[PDB]
Parts: sequence; C-alpha cells; structure tokens
Amino acid sequence: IDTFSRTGPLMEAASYPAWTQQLIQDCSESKRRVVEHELYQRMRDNKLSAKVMRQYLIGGWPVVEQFALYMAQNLTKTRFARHPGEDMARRWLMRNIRVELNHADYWVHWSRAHGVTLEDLQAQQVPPELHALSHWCWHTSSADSLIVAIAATNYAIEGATGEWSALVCSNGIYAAAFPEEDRKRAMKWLKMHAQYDDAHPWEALEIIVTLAGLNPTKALQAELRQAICKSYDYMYLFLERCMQQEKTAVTRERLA
Amino acid sequence: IDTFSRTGPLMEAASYPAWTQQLIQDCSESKRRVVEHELYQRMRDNKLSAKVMRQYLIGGWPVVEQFALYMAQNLTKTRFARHPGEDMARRWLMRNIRVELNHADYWVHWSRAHGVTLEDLQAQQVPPELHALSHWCWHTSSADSLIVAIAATNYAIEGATGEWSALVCSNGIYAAAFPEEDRKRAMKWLKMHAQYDDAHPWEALEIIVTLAGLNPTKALQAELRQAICKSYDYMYLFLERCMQQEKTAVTRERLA
Ligand SMILES: CCCCCCCCC/C=C/C(=O)O
Ligand SMILES: CCCCCCCCC/C=C/C(=O)O
Ligand SMILES: [Fe+3]
Ligand SMILES: [Fe+3]
Repeated sequence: IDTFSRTGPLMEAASYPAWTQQLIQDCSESKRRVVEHELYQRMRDNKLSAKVMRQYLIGGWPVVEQFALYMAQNLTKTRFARHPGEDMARRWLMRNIRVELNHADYWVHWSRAHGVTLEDLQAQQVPPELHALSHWCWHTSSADSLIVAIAATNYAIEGATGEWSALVCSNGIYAAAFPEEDRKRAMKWLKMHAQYDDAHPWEALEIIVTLAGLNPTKALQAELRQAICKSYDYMYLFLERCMQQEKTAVTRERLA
Repeated sequence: IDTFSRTGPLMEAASYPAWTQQLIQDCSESKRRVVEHELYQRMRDNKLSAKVMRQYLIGGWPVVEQFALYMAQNLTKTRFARHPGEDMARRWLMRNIRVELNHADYWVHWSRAHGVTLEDLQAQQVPPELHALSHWCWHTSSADSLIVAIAATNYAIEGATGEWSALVCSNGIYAAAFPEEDRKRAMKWLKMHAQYDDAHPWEALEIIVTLAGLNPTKALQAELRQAICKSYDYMYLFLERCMQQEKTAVTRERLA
C-alpha cells in the first residue's frame, strides 16, 4: 500500500517518515542561511538603507503578487480521487488561494510606507539577482509536477518567509520606527506572515509526504531536495545582492 | 475613460450598459432551450429512466470536477493593478474557488443515490455529445482571454445551472421520491445550486462588463456572444442526446 497517515503532531518532523526527516536535514543549511540572513537582522533593527529597502520591496513584489497564481497552476494539475495526496492537495489549494486575497495589497502598503509607489513596484527596476526567484517560481509552477512545485513554493518559500518575517518583527525596533499613525498599515503584511509556528508549511509538507508515500524513489527524493534548495538558494542570491548594495550605500555615507 | 461602475442593483439587466443588455438578448433563446429543457421537466417529476439519469450524472461529472480548475486557469491570466476589471476578477476568482470546495463530493453523493459509483464516474462511458461541453470548457479556459473564458464558464454555465437545478427542485417530486434516510445527502448538490436569484452569474457579468468597459468593439462583443452561446449550445447538445436515449428506453418498456 505504501500509504502515509500522520499520527503525531502536525508541526513536528518526527511525525513524518525518515526520508522526510532526511530531506529536512539535507535542506537545513540552505534554509538557515536565508532565515538567519544578515539583511533580516539589519531590517529588524531598522538599519537598512533607503536604497536597499526599496530594492527588497520591488524585487519581492512579483513573487508576492503571483503567489496565489502558483497555487492556481498547481490546482490545475490535480484530479479528483486519482490519489489520496492529490485530493488533499486539491482541497488545501482551494482553501489557501482565498487566504492570500489581501496579501498583495498589504505588500503595496508596506512598500508605500518606504516611499515605494505602485508605479515603482510595476517598473521592476532591480538587479537580475533579485528577479531570479520569480522566474524559478513560475518555471516550476508551469512545468514541474504538483509535488515538486508545491515543495518549491508552499513548503520552501512560505516556510522561510514565516521565519524571516518573524525575525524582522522579533524585537519591536523596526515597527516602533514607523510613526504611530502609519504603523498598522505599514506592518500588516509582516504581521500576517510573522510566525515560527505557522501551520502552512507543515500542511504543505504533509501533502508532499502523502503524495510521495512511505518509500519514494531516491530519484523523486532528489527532485524534491533540489527544488527546495533551489528556492532557498534563489532567496539567498537575492539577499546577497541586496547586502552588496547595502555595504556600498552605507560606506558612501560613512566616508561622505 | 470608458470606465464602468454599477449604480443599480446587481441582479438586474438595466444596471448594465446597453451592449450588455443586447448581449443578454442575443443569447436568450440559446439559454432558454437549456434552462427550460424537457429533460429537466422530466427530472423534476422523477420520470427519467435509470439509463439516462446515469448518463447525465456521468456526463456532467468532468465539468463539475474541473469547475474550480477553469477558475484557477483564469486566475493565472490576471495581474495586479493592470486594469480595474482584472483586479475585480482576481479577487472574485480567489474567493469563489473556495466556494466549490465540497461540490465535486456532493455530485459523487448525488450520483451514488442513483447507483452510479465513483468508478462509473471515472470511466466516462458516455456518448461524445455528452463530453463536448467539458472539452469546450478546457479549451476556452486554456486558450482564450480571461473575459471570454469567464463569460463561457462562470456566467453562462453557472447561470444556466442555477436555473436548471431550481427547475429540478421546483415541485418537490424528485426529492420526495428518495427514501427519507437517503434524501439529504442525495439532494445536497442540487440544493446548493438551486437558485434563480443567485448572485454568482451576475457578479461574473459585472466583472465582464468592467473588463470590457462602456464601448467595447463589435469584435469583442461578438467573441463574448459566441462563447456564451457555445456553452449553452453544448449543454443543449448534451440534453438532446440524453432525450433521444430517454425516448428509446421508455418506448422499449412501453412495448415490452
Ligand atoms: C528573499 C526574497 C524575498 C521574496 C519575497 C517574499 C515572497 C513571499 C511569498 C509569499 C507571499 C504571501 O504569502 O503573501
Ligand atoms: C447539460 C449538461 C450538464 C452539465 C453539468 C453541470 C455543470 C455545472 C458546473 C458547476 C458545478 C458547480 O458549481 O459545482
Ligand atoms: Fe501571504
Ligand atoms: Fe458549485
């Protein structure tokens, strides 16, 4: 039968098969260097330059705007009662597309609090290192299997995003730096995503495990690992380029 | 500007531009012959043969199963803040994909109440006249513009479906023919769709009008009309083939 059914708590690695625990371990350093990135420690402390903050918001926009569209593309690959994991995916995607209803609007508001206009967002004037994530997300959503594309976007990206957004909000400095009358609206996107204990990525993982079963091939495991690490690695590429610009911007004003 | 904003009530033709009222008039006979079809008058009265009832349920299944998938494909065509109608479509599609969460399950239950198993549904052993609707729906959802595909599926098909399902439920005979212990579960799909005053098709129309504006080209109007009438016409083709089989089945037992 090879059929997976969770007994343990949703949000614990030990509730899943050994291969899934292995997958988490194999991707852990790729994840870590994103969720603990220096850029986020600086953002938390309100230290980032206007230039970099602007690039971050513009660069992140396409992935945020199109996030429910990746989910939609994945829904399009599912069929009713073809496999238990596939029914689980269908229902989950139908429920969670709705969750994103206002999230692009919140990003627009976050952006405007830093002087980034809707026009600025739409112009997409950022380095290519910043656009790579969006192209990967569409490629996997378009061309890959459901299980792989869900791993790349709902597990990897949303999981890491819960953690970086929690880090940004973790000491109150960033939020308190906004004028009181601007703060609620500016912070909304971050507040809605800020959680270490968010079920979303664990629900995605559960779906992936159900799709794959107890004994997936090594080849499928490799496909998942590579897709998940690709997502983290493109986030890392984005952040590294941002930090290069940060050093230049800060250094210029230090010397000026 | 050419921009449309509704002043009147949602569910009234007079609230929309003259071209939209014209479009409704041009499609009205195509619609009528579906929503008043003899098959539905017979279904209402519990008269349909086991054979035809079975074919109806099997034949309708793909469109029901894939209905949220058409919506998903249409969501994939939208972009944030590119046009006011397109924002309206995006938000509406994200909200209404969720609405369908349980609807395929309800159809399965309706089907089982007539001895049609999930296996039967999956086998799709029906005439080609019955499959044409599903192929059209996927073609338009896949290849056409958002405005056209939404007109074909959320306006035309869901609108007509509100009306035929209301007709089937209109005198209590069909429902009362089910044994009491089987009735709630058997009737659920029909009950959830049975409405003449459903907002869904009127919300779809409003989106279409907002997308098209006050002065769409004659060419776009023609594309909408032809897409809407195609949907009704494939429903009509389905129903005509069903009634041909009904006459044969009933006549055989009359003479036997
Ligand atoms: C390091 C690159 C930053 C990418 C920007 C975050 C993308 C987050 C996608 C999720 C959006 C949402 O749930 O509303
Ligand atoms: C005449 C052909 C019958 C087609 C079968 C109805 C298709 C209805 C599509 C809507 C399904 C839903 O809202 O859950
Ligand atoms: Fe979100
Ligand atoms: Fe429905």
